[PDB]
Amino acid sequence: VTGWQTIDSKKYYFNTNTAEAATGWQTIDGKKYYFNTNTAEAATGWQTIDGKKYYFNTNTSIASTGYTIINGKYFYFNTDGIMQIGVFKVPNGFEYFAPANTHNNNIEGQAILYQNKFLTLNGKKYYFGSDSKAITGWQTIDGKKYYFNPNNAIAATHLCTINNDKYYFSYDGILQNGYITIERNNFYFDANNESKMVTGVFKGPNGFEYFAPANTHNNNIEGQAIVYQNKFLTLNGKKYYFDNDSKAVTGWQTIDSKKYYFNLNTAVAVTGWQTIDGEKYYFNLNTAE
Amino acid sequence: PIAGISAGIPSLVNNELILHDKATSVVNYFNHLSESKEYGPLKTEDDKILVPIDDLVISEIDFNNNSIKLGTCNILAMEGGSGHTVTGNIDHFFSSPYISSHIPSLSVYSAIGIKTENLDFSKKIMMLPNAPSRVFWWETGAVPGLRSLENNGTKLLDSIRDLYPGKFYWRFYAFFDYAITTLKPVYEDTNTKIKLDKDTRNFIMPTITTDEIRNKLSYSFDGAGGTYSLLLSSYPISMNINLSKDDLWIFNIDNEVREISIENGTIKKGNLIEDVLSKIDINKNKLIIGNQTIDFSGDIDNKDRYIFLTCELDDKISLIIEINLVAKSYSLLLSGDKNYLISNLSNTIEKINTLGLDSKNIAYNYTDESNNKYFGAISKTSQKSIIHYKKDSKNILEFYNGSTLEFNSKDFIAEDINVFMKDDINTITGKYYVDNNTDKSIDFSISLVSKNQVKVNGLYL
Repeated sequence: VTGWQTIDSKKYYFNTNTAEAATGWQTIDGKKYYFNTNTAEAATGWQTIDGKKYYFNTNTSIASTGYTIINGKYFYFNTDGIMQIGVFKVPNGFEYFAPANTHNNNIEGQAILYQNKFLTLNGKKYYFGSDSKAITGWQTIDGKKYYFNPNNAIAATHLCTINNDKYYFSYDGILQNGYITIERNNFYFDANNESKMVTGVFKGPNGFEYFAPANTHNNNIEGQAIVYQNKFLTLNGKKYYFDNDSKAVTGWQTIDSKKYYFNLNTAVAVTGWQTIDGEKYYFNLNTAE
Repeated sequence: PIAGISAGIPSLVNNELILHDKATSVVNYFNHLSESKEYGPLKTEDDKILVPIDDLVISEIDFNNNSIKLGTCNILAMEGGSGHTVTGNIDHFFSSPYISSHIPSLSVYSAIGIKTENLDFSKKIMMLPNAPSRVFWWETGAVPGLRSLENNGTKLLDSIRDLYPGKFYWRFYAFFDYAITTLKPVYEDTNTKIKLDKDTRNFIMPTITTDEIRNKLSYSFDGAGGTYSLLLSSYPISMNINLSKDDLWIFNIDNEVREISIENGTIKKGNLIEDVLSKIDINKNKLIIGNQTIDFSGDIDNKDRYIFLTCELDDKISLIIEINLVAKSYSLLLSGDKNYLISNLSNTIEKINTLGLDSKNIAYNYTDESNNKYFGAISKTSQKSIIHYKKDSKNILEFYNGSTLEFNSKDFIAEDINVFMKDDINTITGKYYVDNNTDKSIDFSISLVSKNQVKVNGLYL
C-alpha cells in the first residue's frame, strides 16, 4: 500500500518507493506529518517531540495552522509547527497565549482572557484592555503616553520614528518629554504639542539652547543642540540672540551698541511696545532695539 | 559565543572606543558584570566547560590554591554637588557633579563582591578571560524617566555609590534627570598569570573582534607537571607559556586553520586556509603558526620537549602536528579509525596539502574504544599506508595503496615489530622465529609491495 493506507484507526502512511512506514518527520504534500516511533501511529493530537509540543488534527489531515480551534482551545503554530507561548496576531488582533498555570488552570497555549493589564515576555511590553487583544498605537494608561508598534504590538522603548515624528521612549516605553540626551547629542522633545522633536530654542539644563535643523552647523542632526558662537538668527517671526557660548540670554543686553531686551520667562527678542519696569522704549516692530 | 556578546563589543566612534551608547545599555553592562555575586567569576556552561563573566578582567587564575584574582574594571569618579540628598534610591542634587580624570579612580571590584578564594575548578575545560584592564570615561547625559529601573546592574551601581560615599553618583537629579549615558574604555596592557596545577587542564582562547582589545591583552601560563591544552582563536592573542619540566602542551589550531565566520555572535569554522601552515616559525623561544605567536619562556633548554597542535580535519580524523622547539622540527600524525581513514584517505591528504604542511610522511597512532592500538604510516605522495596492530594476541598488518588493500597478513608471527618509511618505500623490522624455535631467531627487514609480494631488504641470522 504505497502512499496513503486505509487509516486502520491510526492514519497509516507508507513510502512511495521503499513501501516503509517512515517514522519520524515527513513532508507529505508539503506538510509536517510526524509518525510516532511505536510503529507508525502518526497523528495523536497532542505530541511532545524532543521538548517541542505539537497538536495534530484528529481527522488525519495536517497540523500547521496557527489560530486553530480545538475543543475550545485556540493555539498558534509557527511555520514549522512548534507551539509558541508569545503574543501573536490573529485576524482579531494580537492575542496572548499563556502557560498552563497562568489563569483558570488552563492548558499551555490557551488564549487567556488577559485584559486591562500589562505583560512582558523578554522585556517586550504589551498591554491589554477590554478584549484580550493589543491596542497598538498611542495609549494613556494611568496618564502615561505609551506607544505600541502596530507591526508587532511591542511598546517602543527608544528613539522611534513615527510618521517622521521621532519620539523618545524610556526603557519602560513611556513617552519622555523635555531635554533629552541621545548618544552624545542633545535634543529637545517638547511636550506642548504632545512631545514632538522640536527644532526651536527651548530651556535646557544650562540655559536656552539652539536645537538647530540639519546641516545648520557642521553636519549636525535635526533638532540637535549646537554651539552658536555669538551669532544672529531668526527662524520665523521671532528673533533670537545668544551669549558667547551657545546658551541664550533673557535680560538687558547690547549687541551692536544697541540696547536690547529679552523676556524673563523665554529668551525671545522683545519687539513691540513693552514697558519694562519703567519706560516702554518702543521696542521696534523689526530689529527692535 | 564570541567575546563581547553578553557585555558589549566597543565601536570606534570618532577616535575613541565606545561599547555602550544608551543609558539602559550601561545598566545592562553592570547587570552582566553583576552575576559574579551569584554565579562567581567562573560559571559552568554545557555541564562541561567553565566560562568567565564576559568582559570581566581576570589577572590571576591560581589553580593550585583554587583562587582567582581580578584586574581593574576601574571607573572614573566625580567631585561636587552641594546639599546632596538621597530619596527613594535617587540622588537629589543642588549642583551638578562632574566627571574628573585627575582624581583617584573608583574600583567596581570592591562593591561587586567577588568570591576570589576557594572556587570550584573541577571541570577540566575552561575559557580564558576576554577582558584586559579597563578604565571607563563615562558621560552623564540628561536621559529622563529612569528612576524606576531595578536590575542587578542598578544594584551594583548603588553598591559602588554606597562604597564611595563622596563620589560616583551614577544617576542623579541636577534639576533634570541625569544618568550614565556612555562608557568609553581604554585598555592598559594586561598579562593574566594562570598557575597550572599537576592535573590536566584545557583552555579556550576567546575570540575578540576589536583589535584594540586584543592587542592590549596577554596570557601567561606557568607550567607544572601535567598535560594542558588550548583552543587557539583565529584572532591572535599574545601569550607567554612558561615551559615546566615534563609537561604536555596542546594547542588546538582548529580556528587558526579554518575559514572563520562570525554570525549570531558565534564562530563557525569553514574551509581550510590555503598554505596557512606552509611556514611555521618553530624557534626554540617562540612559535608563530599562521598569525599567532606563542612565547615560550622557561625550561626552553629541554631537548626532549614536544608540543602538539591539533586540528580536526574531519569528524573522526584528527591531525596532530608534533613539534620540537629546540630542534625547530615538526611531524604529522593522522589519528582516527583506520577503516574510515583508508576509505577517504585522498580527502585527508588533499586537506593536508591545502594546509601547506610539507611533511612527506605521516604517522598513525590510533587507539580505539576497546584499547586496540593501530599504529602505522602514510605516504603523502602515492597515498600508500601500512597499518599494524594486534587483536587477540595476533599481529595483523595491512598495506593499502591509495584506498585499496594490496596486502594483508592477519597473523604476523614475529616479535619486536617496528615499521618505518623512507619517503614512499616502507620497511618492517621484526624477529621471526624459525619453526617456533626460540633458539632459531632470524631478524628481518621487509618491504610490502602489492599482492602476495614482499621485498626482503635485509636478514640477520
